[PDB]
Parts: sequence; structure tokens; C-alpha cells
Amino acid sequence: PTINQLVRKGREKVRKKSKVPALKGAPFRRGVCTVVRTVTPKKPNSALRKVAKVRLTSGYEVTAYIPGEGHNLQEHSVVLIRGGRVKDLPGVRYHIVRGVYDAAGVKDRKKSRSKYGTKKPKEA
Amino acid sequence: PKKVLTGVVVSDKMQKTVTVLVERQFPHPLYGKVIKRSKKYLAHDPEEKYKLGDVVEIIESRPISKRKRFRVLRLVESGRMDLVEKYLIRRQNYESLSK
Amino acid sequence: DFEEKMILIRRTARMQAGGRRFRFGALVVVGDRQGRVGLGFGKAPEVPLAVQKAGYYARRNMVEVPLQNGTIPHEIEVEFGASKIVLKPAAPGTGVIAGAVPRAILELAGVTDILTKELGSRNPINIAYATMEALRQLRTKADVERLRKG
Amino acid sequence: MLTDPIADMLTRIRNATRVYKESTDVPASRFKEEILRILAREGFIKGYERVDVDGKPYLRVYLKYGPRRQGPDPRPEQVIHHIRRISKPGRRVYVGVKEIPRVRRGLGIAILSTSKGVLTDREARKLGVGGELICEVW
Amino acid sequence: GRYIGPVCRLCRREGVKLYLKGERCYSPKCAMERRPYPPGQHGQKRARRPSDYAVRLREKQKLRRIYGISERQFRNLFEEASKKKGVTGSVFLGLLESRLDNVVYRLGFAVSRRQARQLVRHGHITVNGRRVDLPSYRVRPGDEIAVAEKSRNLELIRQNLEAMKGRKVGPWLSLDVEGMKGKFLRLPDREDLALPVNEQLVIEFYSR
RNA sequence: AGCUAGUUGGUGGGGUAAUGGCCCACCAAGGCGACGACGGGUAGCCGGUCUGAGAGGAUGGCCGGCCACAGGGGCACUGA
RNA sequence: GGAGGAAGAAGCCCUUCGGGGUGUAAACUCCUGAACCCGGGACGAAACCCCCGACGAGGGGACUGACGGUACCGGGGUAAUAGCGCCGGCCAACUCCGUGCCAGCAGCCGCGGUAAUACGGAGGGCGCGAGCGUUACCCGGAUUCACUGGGCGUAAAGGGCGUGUAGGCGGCCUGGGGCGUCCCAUGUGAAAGACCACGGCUCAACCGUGGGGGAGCGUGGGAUACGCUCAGGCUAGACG
RNA sequence: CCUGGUCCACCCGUGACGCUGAGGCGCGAAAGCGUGGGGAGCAAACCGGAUUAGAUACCCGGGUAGUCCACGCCCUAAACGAUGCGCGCUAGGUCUCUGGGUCUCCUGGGGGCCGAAGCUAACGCGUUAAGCGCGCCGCCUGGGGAGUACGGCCGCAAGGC
RNA sequence: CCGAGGGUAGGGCCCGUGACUGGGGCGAAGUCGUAACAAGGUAGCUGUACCGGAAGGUGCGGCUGGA
Ligand SMILES: [Mg+2]
Ligand SMILES: [Mg+2]
Ligand SMILES: [Mg+2]
Ligand SMILES: [Mg+2]
Ligand SMILES: [Mg+2]
Ligand SMILES: [Mg+2]
Ligand SMILES: [Mg+2]
Ligand SMILES: [Mg+2]
Ligand SMILES: [Mg+2]
Ligand SMILES: [Mg+2]
Ligand SMILES: [Mg+2]
Ligand SMILES: [Mg+2]
Ligand SMILES: [Mg+2]
Ligand SMILES: [Mg+2]
Ligand SMILES: [Mg+2]
Ligand SMILES: [Mg+2]
Ligand SMILES: [Mg+2]
Ligand SMILES: [Mg+2]
Ligand SMILES: [Mg+2]
Ligand SMILES: [Mg+2]
Ligand SMILES: [Mg+2]
Ligand SMILES: [Mg+2]
Ligand SMILES: [Mg+2]
Ligand SMILES: [Mg+2]
Ligand SMILES: [Mg+2]
Ligand SMILES: [Mg+2]
Ligand SMILES: [Mg+2]
Ligand SMILES: [Mg+2]
Ligand SMILES: [Mg+2]
Ligand SMILES: [Mg+2]
Ligand SMILES: [Mg+2]
Ligand SMILES: [Mg+2]
Ligand SMILES: [Mg+2]
Ligand SMILES: [Mg+2]
Ligand SMILES: [Mg+2]
Ligand SMILES: [Mg+2]
Ligand SMILES: [Mg+2]
Ligand SMILES: [Mg+2]
Ligand SMILES: [Mg+2]
Ligand SMILES: [Mg+2]
Ligand SMILES: [Mg+2]
Ligand SMILES: [Zn+2]
Repeated sequence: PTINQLVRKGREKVRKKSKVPALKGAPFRRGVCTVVRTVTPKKPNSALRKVAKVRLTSGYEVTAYIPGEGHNLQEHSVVLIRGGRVKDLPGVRYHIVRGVYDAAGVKDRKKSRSKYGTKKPKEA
Repeated sequence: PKKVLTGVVVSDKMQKTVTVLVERQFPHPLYGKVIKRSKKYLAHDPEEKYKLGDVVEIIESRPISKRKRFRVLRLVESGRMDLVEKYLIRRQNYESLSK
Repeated sequence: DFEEKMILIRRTARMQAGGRRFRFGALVVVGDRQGRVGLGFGKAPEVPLAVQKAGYYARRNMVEVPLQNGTIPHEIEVEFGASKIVLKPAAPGTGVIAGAVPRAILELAGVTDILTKELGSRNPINIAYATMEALRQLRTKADVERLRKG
Repeated sequence: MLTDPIADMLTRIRNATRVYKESTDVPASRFKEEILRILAREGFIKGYERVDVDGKPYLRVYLKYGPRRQGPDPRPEQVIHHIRRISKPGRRVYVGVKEIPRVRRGLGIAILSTSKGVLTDREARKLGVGGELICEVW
Repeated sequence: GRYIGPVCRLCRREGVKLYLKGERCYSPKCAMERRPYPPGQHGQKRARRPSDYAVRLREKQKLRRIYGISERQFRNLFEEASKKKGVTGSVFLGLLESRLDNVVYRLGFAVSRRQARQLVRHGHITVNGRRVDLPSYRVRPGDEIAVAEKSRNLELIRQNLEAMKGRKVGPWLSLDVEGMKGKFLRLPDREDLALPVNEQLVIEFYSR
């Protein structure tokens, strides 16, 4: 483009899409489970992933992931939502934060626990 | 200093007033190249002395009417309709920009 | 004998009824650290052999890097095909800031204070090749006005 | 019709050297001469002289290359490695004295018109002025 | 902060040896003299050629671990220099050395750095009169780092001031061993400092 | 992608601390727009702040300067 | 917490059953004393007011502390909280067991189908430390809006082709103006922040003092190569 | 018969009067549409005959719009050199079209092939540049979604931008 | 006189939603055929037209990114 052309048209700023409408630029969002089901992986994987559709505060609703092993989430459980997708279950684009509201931590888990919201146990 | 400007009278169809077209230049804030840009100022003419096509100096004068904050300072050069022709054409080209 | 540091080694391959044969590659730099360096690329049926051939051609083709304070004479840019490299001289006590390719090459060449930017294609191989021709084209106030004699 | 004759000249040269030609006649002009002078006064050429090709005044400008070379491609190096116009007909470039470029870390030159003669980087910076950056040569 | 725990263990890993201990690291038993290999179940295994990162890290890490300082301050310090004019290489150390807990190591008053600290901390040390408990306190040129009147009478400041008698000390310092009180003469010059670390690499690790 | 009826200008008045179509009469028919008028969206603005080799990009919380507002909206009174 | 302390406890983990590892780490030994206990205890406060002088310039005298018995100084004095992240590659840190496309990991490339450094525990290791991780958003890397600093034969990208309006661009020489452009002086560009120095709080963070800068813009003067404008001439472009 | 562009020659006339070009306007293959002509051959559709598992195809025998003309629409395209236009400069070798000259030669415009230097990711380009430069216009910014949707303008429609 | 707003009436834009409808994206191993990639087994692509369960076919002109 000739200089003149830039004086006319000018360059166009990029601007990107919010990979996550968790809403008011929120850290996280709270919500209640509409369903608690078990979907199945994509391309070359195979399994039964524990997922829950959540009715957010923002009148919304999204399928969300349940981390860890086993849980305690029913048709009316509250919950807080974190937001990272899952390169495997088209649909899910937010994660459930373990250990807040009606969401237990991960039972008997000892390794990395920030993630998975299990308390530090006593050694005795 | 009461600002001054130099431009052509491009409309003389008011009672005691002229539209003075006024050009300015400057380097472009990012792409350098000097660029042309203009405004139009409505100019008091209590003697309707100034006719169409005249290049003139204007001066930052006291508010005479709405839209009208400049008095016609003094003549710079009569007979310059060639610039007026540029204005009026630019304007006439607009008709061919609608639907 | 000089320094001799190894840039990168890769396993390539070709086809043929029955399976795929192979070959390994060795891009290698070399330098005492006085202003002398050489780049050499070595291909061979085995890792070690290839790394060997590396140094051999390395020493074969080398260049006179006119240092100065431990930095470099002037600022230059060179494109090798799709890969472009910028070498800009820094004051004593800065560091040798660059990718593994241009840094490696630049260390044994001596330099201690140099600003570098890797534009274009960042093909390891090609960056190297590029870095050299850069140095190759380095001038000092001397050999400068040495051409403006007459 | 040549939009910018200067940028032409420069290129005329740039193309000449590329194959190591003796001289090359760029159509004449007081400002081109002025420029050329600084290529000689600073030694990128042997120099230039006025001529004619049918009442038509060019400028014979004799190049200047380096020593022949050993190895393959024995072709010499060049005194004029890189010449390229800065301020252009479609993007005039001006500079205060403080802004003036420092070509190729002292090794090169930046010719450039001014209110008191066509100076160069050192020449203006010392003369204490600025003006239209004309081009950079080295 | 200041680590606290197994030390003749990085004395290991880093390869090069260190005297975070003082005396015993002179024994024929620094655990280093005995196990010239880095800790953990492996250690004695065919060691893979480090990545250009691995190097730059280890270096800085090594150095850092010497003065037993917090990555924070080490970093703050790095930048402290980076900012200041001149060759950052040296200057990063010039200030690394002005640390009161370091000056009270180098000025002999103590055996290990991790003891010098605890000294300065407990206020046992002092400066130009007024006491101080600020390990981080940057010593400038021309400073009286004495011992405390209450502290001259300590068995340990004694046994430390012991072998110190006459023992030569840094060319940027001074030691009136009788009156147990040293001066900070100037800002070191690269050579004045002897340490097992390519300063460049560190500079480089913070340009990542 | 066309906009405009106090709309653009004028004479005379009203009004204010004071200019002005601010307001009112009568007069002329003007004023504005691709250098983007009109309309829609969004936003208080700046000294600064974050980041960046820089040119830039993002940003305006605490502090300082200005504007705006005081449940939504209008009004005038007292008064420097 | 600091210094010493085994060819190196037990427990636990690997093991080619010889051994290796946590690891000087622990114990243990001495010395140091965060805390807490007792005492002493502010700067921040010198004016307004009164006497003399004149109710003034100048001199003297006195009252007042929320924080607060808090800082800070002195003496005594106990070994006295550690946690989180990762260890397939980018990217630093590796082995056992369990598991068996299940349970699960996941930023990307991908991992898991009976011997998994990629899941889950363990041992060990790397990293940081009263923090460590995660989510969200801004800039960076992105030279991927490219003025600096990108491109279009086939990767995305030449308008199906002309004509021409505005606009952008303008051959050689001489003179006038000096609009851009260039220089100097001056006003302005508050303070705070920033950057350079110096000190105050035990350092620092914070904070005070001083200095140096800032494009822009107004004003006065100056320069005339390149761009502009007016004036004169030419014939290499273009037309006839 | 009417008419466009274009090259050469002579150095005569004008004296920079130029280049480009958003919008505008004009032209724009084939198929397609309107009204009216025309209709031999060919031939979407359509009908049979074969082949075939089937054969809404390929092949065969028929055959209607259309293909043609007039006037008016439509405005697409592998509308291709997939290469915007103008100017200057940077080896030559070869054959070819068409001009001019004291014509075994020289020079001017044009169409090709191999190729210096140079460019190129490569293939290739290369005085008919994709080299080296300047001017001005148009255009690109991961694939699919989709040249779809909506709005708008145009069109009889089909559909176009 | 003007005047907050209230009322009546008619327009403009934007959002949500709606029986039903159109295609579109994705989904480890469904039914039908084989269109394209090698002369792809009738060279391919293409604008348009018509037709067919579907890919697709055929007509007309065009490009080679075919022979
Ligand atoms: Mg799998
Ligand atoms: Mg390139
Ligand atoms: Mg009004
Ligand atoms: Mg708002
Ligand atoms: Mg950048
Ligand atoms: Mg109100
Ligand atoms: Mg690793
Ligand atoms: Mg994990
Ligand atoms: Mg694991
Ligand atoms: Mg980077
Ligand atoms: Mg950027
Ligand atoms: Mg550019
Ligand atoms: Mg690109
Ligand atoms: Mg393409
Ligand atoms: Mg074309
Ligand atoms: Mg196209
Ligand atoms: Mg024009
Ligand atoms: Mg001026
Ligand atoms: Mg300031
Ligand atoms: Mg004449
Ligand atoms: Mg044209
Ligand atoms: Mg047509
Ligand atoms: Mg037709
Ligand atoms: Mg018809
Ligand atoms: Mg037939
Ligand atoms: Mg037939
Ligand atoms: Mg073709
Ligand atoms: Mg074009
Ligand atoms: Mg030819
Ligand atoms: Mg060719
Ligand atoms: Mg040719
Ligand atoms: Mg997308
Ligand atoms: Mg598309
Ligand atoms: Mg279409
Ligand atoms: Mg539509
Ligand atoms: Mg109303
Ligand atoms: Mg087919
Ligand atoms: Mg087929
Ligand atoms: Mg076929
Ligand atoms: Mg077809
Ligand atoms: Mg058919
Ligand atoms: Zn040790």
C-alpha cells in the first residue's frame, strides 16, 4: 500500500473474541446445575467424562467440566465456574472450581491440591 | 494574537456575509507526508465590499452571530474563480454518491 | 583446533519399498574466540559420523570477524532467502542476546556485547547460514576508507 | 516522465556498479551535481563531468570499485555497496538537527538538502542545521 | 527466606563447591569431598548434556544460593544494577557484596554467611556507632562495622575473631582485629572478587 | 449518505456581568456533508498509568487539574 | 535458628541382593535469643494569648498530644510457624507400584489398549517462599495492520477491459515571496509521578531537597537547497 | 462505403500542456430473459436401443428450446500471462511480423525461445522482469461456515454487486 | 406566551421469543452409490442452462492448473 493509501484507508486494528463469556469480565461465575451427565471424548480418545450444564446467574447456561475423580453433584447443586475449555468434549468451555459451595473437594487426593480443592491432611 | 487566516470567498449569497474557504497543511502524525485539509469560516462584511472569488485574510473577531466569529481583514487578490471551481465541483460530485 | 559447539542435529528420512531409510544432520559452529569462526553442515548415515563431518567443513569454511571492545563494528541486516537477521552492536557489558543459533555462532566468534533479532523464516539451518554472511560483510573504519583512497 | 529524478540518478548508479561499469550519464541538473559532488568530495566516485548527447546534457559519473579478489567470483567489492533514497516524492522526510541519522555507525553518509547547501550527516550536525534528508550512502 | 535446611547438598548439585558451612566444608568430609555427585536417587547416573537454559539457570542459581538470598531480592538486585549505569556484570556484585550480612562474613567477623546474618539480625553487629539488624542493609564506602560492646564478650565472636588474628582479607577492606572492627574501603573491581560463576550467563538468564 | 424551520445571514428589539439566532418580530434564502455531515454504538477528559528495543498498543483506579451530577425531571428565588 | 555431628541410626524408596538414596539431614553437643516478662518513654509543639517596646519591627514568658505508656532506648529471656507449584517435550526435575482408551491429564503437540518418566499414590528431584498456583482482562512475544517494519505468477491477495471527476504525484534554468522545511532567542508546557544525584525514618517500601530534562504551541529574528506560489525562458516528457 | 486505434520517416508547429485515477460513465465470451423474425446442421431437456447389479450416464437412433438476425435486457467467467498502469536504468544469442536508410549492414515498433547480472520458498522470471527505483490505483491478513445471512442498490426474471 | 410531563394517533431502529421451516458445524467403526486424485477408467476445472435419490449428467462457450 502506498503511503497515500495509508493516509486514506489507514491500517485496521485486530481485536479478538473473548474465548469465554463468563460474563462481566468476571474471574469466575456462580451457578446451579441443570443437568449432571457423562459425555464422551472426540477425535482419537475414548472415555466417560463427568460434566454438568450450569444455569449461571446471568440467565445463561453452559456445559461445564468436572475435574478429578468422582464427585457429588446433583440436579440442584450450586457451584462456581472457572473457565478453561477441554480440547476433547466439543461443548464444554468452562471448568467447575472444586471445593466451593455444593462441590466437594476430591476424595482421598494428596498430590497437587490447589487444583482439585482438597484440604491438606494431617500426617499424625 | 487575534488569529488570522487566508482563504477564498466561495459564497456571497448572504446579507453582509461571506463563506471563506481556508486551506492548511501539515505532516501526517504517523505516515509523514504532508496532507491538505480545510475548513469554512463565515465572515462579517458590513460593507458587502468583498465579492466572489477573492482571496482574503480573515481575523479572529468578536462573535457577530452564531456560526460567525471572524471579520474579513483585507483583500489579498481579486479574481481567483479557478479555486472556487474546485470547491463547487467537489460539491457537485456529491450528487453522484447517494442511491 | 578451535572451540567447536554443536548447533542442532536432526533425523531425516526417505522412502523405498519395504520401509524408510534414514540419515542424520549436523549443523555446527567453530571458533577460538579471537574473531575466527566457521559454519559447517554435515549429513551422514549415523549420529557421530555426521557430527564429525560437521567440524571438518566447519574448519574448511571460516571467517575473519573484526571485533572491537568485544562487540562489533557496525549494524547490519541480511536476508538469506526467507530468513532475515539483525546484528546491532552493544556497549561493553550487555550480553550476547540471540537465539541458540545466532548466539552459538556469535560466542565462538568472540562477541560479548551484541543485540540480535531473528526475523523472517526462523529455520535453524537458514538462520545460521544467514548469521555468517552477516559477519562476512562486516567493515571497520580502516577497510572502509581503504576503499575510498584514489 | 521520471517522477523523482534524484531517486532515478541514485538508481542509475546502483544499477551501473552492479556489473562494474566505467561511467554512466544521468541527465544533468545543478542539484544532481551538488549531490554528485559529495559522492566525490567524500569518495564514492572518481567524480563526474558535464557532457552532451545531442544538445542534451547528461553527467558522466565514473564509478569506483574495490580490489579484484581470490577464490571463485573474483569480482571486486564496491565503494558504493548500498544507496537508497530517504525522503521521497510521496513522503517528504525532514529532520531537526538533533534527529539527523548516524549512518552505518559512522561508516556511512546521509546526504541531505538544507537552507545553506547540500550538507551531509557530519557536515550538517557540525554546521548546526537540518533539512530534507535526501538519501543514505555507504 | 534464607532457605533453611540441607545445604551440603546444593554444595553438591551445583558441581562447584561452596562454604555455606565455613569450617566443615574444609574437612575431608564436606560430603562434597566424599560425593562429587548431585543429590537424589539418581546422582550417580550418565548425566545428559544440559540445555542452554539449564546452564544459564544453574549458573545464576549457584551464585544466588551462595549469598543465600531470596530470588526476589536477587532479582531486585539484578535489576538494581541493570538500571544503574555501567557494566552490569560487576555492579550486580558490587551491591551483592555491600550487603551487611555479606560484609560481616567477608570481614571475617563470622564463619558462615548463614551465621553472619543471624549475627547482624540479633544486633550483635553494628555500624558507625548505631547498631543494625538489617541483613539487606547496603554498606557504602567508608563504614565502621564494629562489634557490639555487649557482643565483644561472646565466646563465638571470640573464636571467630580467633583465627582471624593476622589472617589477610579482601583488598577492599580492613581489619583492626584487636578492636574487632573493619572498614568498607570501596566498591570492588571484577578481579577483587573470586567466585565460581560466569557473571555473563546470569545477565543472560534474566534476558530470557 | 444525505442533514437542516431558529434552520444560515441581516435590520430592529428583548435579555445578561458581557458577545451571540440565547430569545422575539420583520427581511433574504441560506447553512452543512465522503477532509464523512446526519444517524447508531460506546466513553467522563487530562497530568499520568501498564506494557514495549522503540514507533506503537492498552489504559484513566488511588493522587492532582477540569467537566458533569445529587432518587427521575423541571423551575426560579436569595445572592459578589 | 547458628556452629559442630557417621564412610553415614532407625523408618521409608529403589536394588544387578554387592549395594544405592533421602543425608549433616536427624539425633546429640555446646551459643544466639523471634517472642513474651520489668523499667524508662518522645519528635510530631510553637504560634494564637500576656508583659516591655507602639497592639507594629525586635525581646521574654506560659498553655496544649488523638495515635499513646505506642515507637524508640535498657535489662532479663524461652529453639521458637511452612507452605504451594511442577518434574513427557516447549521447560528444570526420575524411578518403583496401582491402573489398563478404564479411572483420569490437558496451553499447544498429545498421553492412557498389562511392563506409563504424560493418569493415581509413593520415594526422590526441580522451582519459589508467607506465600505458591488458578481464572479474567491489558501489552509483549505477533515482523500476524508491517510509519520504524509485510505482502499479491502458482501459498490469501491485481480491479474482466477502457474512459475520465476529485484527489495523490511533477522535466531543465533564472529571478521575487518565504507557506511547508531548517536554526537561534523568548513565553508556555503546574504540582505529583518518572529519570540523575543527596540526605530522613535502623535498610528498603515509602518519604523530603535540589538538579536536569518534555514534545507540542504563541511571539520576535534569521537561512532559501528540496517541496509550494507568483513572474521569465527552454525542448529531452506529452500533443500537433 | 463509413470509422477506430497504431508504427515508421522528416525535426516543422505548441511549450510540461504530464502520470495515475476513489466515485461516475462506456464496453464486456457463453449461457440466460423480453418482442418480433428465422430454423438446414447441431443439440440441454425429453423418447427410445444397448451396456449394467442398477445406468436418471458414458455409446447408438430420434429430438425441443437454443444456437442465427433486429431492437432491448442481463454484467458472469480458469474475463488467465491466474502477472494493474506510466517512466528511467541494468549482457547478449537466436527467428519472426511490420515500417525507414549512402540495404553482406543499421535502426524503430511488435510477437516468441535460451539465457548476464539480479530476484525467487522453490518451480521459474529475466529490456514483453517476477531485476533495480519512483508515482498513483486496486487487493490480501489461518481453513470451513460462505460469496452464505441480513440490510442496501440493481434486474422482467434467472440472478448480480 | 413558553413549560415537566400526561394523553391520542402514526412512523423509525434494536433485543428477546414463536408452531414450523432452510441449510450449516461436529459426532472411534450406519444405508446408497463412486463423482474427484494415476487416461480415475467418459481428461479436469469452469460461467450458465436444464435434469436427476445422491454424488452427479448433459448442452453452450471458455482455462490447462490436461493430453
Ligand atoms: Mg487415545
Ligand atoms: Mg524475501
Ligand atoms: Mg438557534
Ligand atoms: Mg457512561
Ligand atoms: Mg515489537
Ligand atoms: Mg435533580
Ligand atoms: Mg528436561
Ligand atoms: Mg496433574
Ligand atoms: Mg504421575
Ligand atoms: Mg521474544
Ligand atoms: Mg505490533
Ligand atoms: Mg511500509
Ligand atoms: Mg505476509
Ligand atoms: Mg491464489
Ligand atoms: Mg488483468
Ligand atoms: Mg481475480
Ligand atoms: Mg488531475
Ligand atoms: Mg517560514
Ligand atoms: Mg513536571
Ligand atoms: Mg517558442
Ligand atoms: Mg487513464
Ligand atoms: Mg455480455
Ligand atoms: Mg448469447
Ligand atoms: Mg431469444
Ligand atoms: Mg444423442
Ligand atoms: Mg441428431
Ligand atoms: Mg490463456
Ligand atoms: Mg489500474
Ligand atoms: Mg523486439
Ligand atoms: Mg526465458
Ligand atoms: Mg531482449
Ligand atoms: Mg475462524
Ligand atoms: Mg468463500
Ligand atoms: Mg455468485
Ligand atoms: Mg439481499
Ligand atoms: Mg411530548
Ligand atoms: Mg467426472
Ligand atoms: Mg471414479
Ligand atoms: Mg473420469
Ligand atoms: Mg457444465
Ligand atoms: Mg441427463
Ligand atoms: Zn559444603
